[PDB]
Amino acid sequence: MDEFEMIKRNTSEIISEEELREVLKKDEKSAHIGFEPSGKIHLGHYLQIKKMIDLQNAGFDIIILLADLCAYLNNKGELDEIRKIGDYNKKVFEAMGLKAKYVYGSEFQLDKDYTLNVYRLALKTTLKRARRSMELIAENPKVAEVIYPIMQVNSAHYRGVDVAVGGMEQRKIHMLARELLPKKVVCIHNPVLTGLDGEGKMSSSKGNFIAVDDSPEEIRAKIKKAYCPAGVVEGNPIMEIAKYFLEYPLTIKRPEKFGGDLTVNSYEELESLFKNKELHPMDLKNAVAEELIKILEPIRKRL
Amino acid sequence: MDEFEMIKRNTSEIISEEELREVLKKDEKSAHIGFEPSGKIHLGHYLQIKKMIDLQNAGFDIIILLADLCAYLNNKGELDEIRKIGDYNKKVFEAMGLKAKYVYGSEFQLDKDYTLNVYRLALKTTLKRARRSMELIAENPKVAEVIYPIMQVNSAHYRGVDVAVGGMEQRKIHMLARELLPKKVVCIHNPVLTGLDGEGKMSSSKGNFIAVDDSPEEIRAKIKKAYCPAGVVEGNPIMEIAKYFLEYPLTIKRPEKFGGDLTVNSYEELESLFKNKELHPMDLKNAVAEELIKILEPIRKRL
Repeated sequence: MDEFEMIKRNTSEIISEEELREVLKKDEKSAHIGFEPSGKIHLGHYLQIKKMIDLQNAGFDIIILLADLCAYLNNKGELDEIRKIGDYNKKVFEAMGLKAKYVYGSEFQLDKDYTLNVYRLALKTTLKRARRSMELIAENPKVAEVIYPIMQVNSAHYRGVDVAVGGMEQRKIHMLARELLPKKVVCIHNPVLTGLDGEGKMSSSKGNFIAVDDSPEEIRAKIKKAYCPAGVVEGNPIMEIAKYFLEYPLTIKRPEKFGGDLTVNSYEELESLFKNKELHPMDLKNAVAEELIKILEPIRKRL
Repeated sequence: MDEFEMIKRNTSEIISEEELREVLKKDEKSAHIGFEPSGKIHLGHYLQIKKMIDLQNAGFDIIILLADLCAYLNNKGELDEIRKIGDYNKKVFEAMGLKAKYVYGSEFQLDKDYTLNVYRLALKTTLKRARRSMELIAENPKVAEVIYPIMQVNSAHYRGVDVAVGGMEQRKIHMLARELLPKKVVCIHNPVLTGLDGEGKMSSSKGNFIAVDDSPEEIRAKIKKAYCPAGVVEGNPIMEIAKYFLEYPLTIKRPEKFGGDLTVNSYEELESLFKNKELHPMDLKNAVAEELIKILEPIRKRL
């Protein structure tokens, strides 16, 4: 599995593969991703940071943009409080093994130059196209909703990044960047993790997440409570966790009573067992809780 | 006719009269109005500048905001070219007798503070309300269309103005300001002059205007060509010109053949004559062309 394939692994989409291969051919390459500072860092974040780690291993300089301005505007606290959360986020990301440079949105997003270009971009972007780009991320829709995608695009341009990484929900905004900017950004899109209740995406504000520093008993309790319908793989958070975070061979342990220990050599194997209902939701949960704990331990320990 | 009535004269609307009376009671009061720099200054501008003149005569300090940034963003030339048009506009306004302070949009509209508040306002303004505010001013609608009204409002706030003056087309934007800002701006709205072709409003870009420095023969030709249907007063640019710019008693001159000279002591009088078709569109045009020339002469001479 070469550098390209290591980057591609577990992504939903790369726009475009041909363009990424060209990026790979150069010494100096950067990749960026934006996060709003968050009191809790969960599996949703972890999945994306693993992807950034794949990229640095391929020779990319990594830049994390912390959206402190977005938080501040949205009544979530003063800049200093938010910088404190942002700085905690840096520690977590480091604990995960990522070696990155960090930039806060407020450091450049109010620069005269940047703003002027937000207004330039807004004369070139239709409202319809702007709103369309926001459907996957967006009551009483505010004008801020159509400013947001333009700022994202403008940031891509201001920082001169080669590759932009984000979840699948960011894809139309990235498409917008590739049609509005002089230089086409290569886009790498990660799957959107389902929350533990199987309802929406995993979110810090929806209380449906596993945080990377949750205690073992908290992880076990949260897994036990998860949505995990037998034979159903679509929208199954426990299966997603198995696909994106666990290492194979995986051992699922069961009493002899019920078929004994089961050893699976790939997620695809694990998938067929579950579809046929040869693997019971309870034994899967058990195995996932325990493996997840061992995976997260060194992160939580460093914290 | 007292200071209030002199301000009210020939306005479409004052929001609100009670609030304007309170403004009048103070020593230090300011009134502002925004114009985009224009190669031609026409009767549309003149009407509004007459209103600013009424206000300074009432003790108001006048501020004219020149929208050089709006022009620049909209591909109309470099800032220096536009500042040159803006500076010409100042001379014209002075020639009309207005004694004002001038500020260009680019001097403050990209300030970190101002921009931050544009984004604050955008989180508080719905897209629907923003678009509604722009109907009277707005193919392929751009995101810039919903940013524009918020900037107008933000400018009202940044400059701390007491009274905002504009044409009736600005009214929903002004309403928006009065609901979004801590301090309610008194709003004075002037009628929107019909262009000479009777088609739209008078506009520099629609070639349907009389410029204040047009030559006498140009004025005569433009008046002669105007839309001026007998007995029709609504949407009649020649009648509007008579209402807003001419002095009474007005003498309309006609041969004895056709009823002789006619002397009217008010526009209302002039109106009834025209409705009953007692006054013929040609004699009205003739009288309006000639009076308009004498009115504009001292302005054109100073230029």
